[PDB]
Amino acid sequence: YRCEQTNSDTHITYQKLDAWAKFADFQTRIRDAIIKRQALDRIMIGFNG
Amino acid sequence: LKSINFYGVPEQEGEKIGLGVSGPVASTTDTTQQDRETSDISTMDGRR
Amino acid sequence: VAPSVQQKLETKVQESSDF
Amino acid sequence: QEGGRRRTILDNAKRDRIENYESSNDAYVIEDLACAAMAENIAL
Amino acid sequence: QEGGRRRTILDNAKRDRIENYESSNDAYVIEDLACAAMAENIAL
Repeated sequence: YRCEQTNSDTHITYQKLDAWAKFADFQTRIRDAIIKRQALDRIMIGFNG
Repeated sequence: LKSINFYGVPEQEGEKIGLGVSGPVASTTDTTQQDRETSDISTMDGRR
Repeated sequence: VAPSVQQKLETKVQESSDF
Repeated sequence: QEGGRRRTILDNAKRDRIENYESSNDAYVIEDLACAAMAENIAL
Repeated sequence: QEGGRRRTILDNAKRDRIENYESSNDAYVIEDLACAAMAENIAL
């Protein structure tokens, strides 16, 4: 079982990051969403891969 | 640039709302035989 | 002019990964 | 691969994009194929 | 946009270089248009 490297990469442009500055936790909220979406990626790669 | 104002608005885009009025206000009315007619005066103009 | 909206942030829940 | 949980917060100002490289080594295994059956191409 | 001002110092060793990326969000505005009048293209 080659523990191959899966490349997960996410970026948040400065325009979209300063456009939505009205929220005090925008980075935090998108971080949690990405964490959970990576869990779903683990499931979905395990089956659909 | 020292005279120019600076402000730390924490929003990328906004508007500036000024109230103003719609014109003359004071006007006597014949309250004995006429109602006191009331008219709104707030011309909220919005910049960007 | 605009009554321009007030916006609150809420996360649309992704599928639960309890599996 | 424990230790391959590689998190890098590359605040790539050069492209005005804060980034996150969540590299992860993984391997999907079935411990025993005795108790692993499958059906594929189920019409309905 | 204070708090939207980015002053990242990327020490780009790849080019033997120090990079200072200072982004700033600005909005040039006139507080009162009544007290603001110009003249463009003054042929002297």
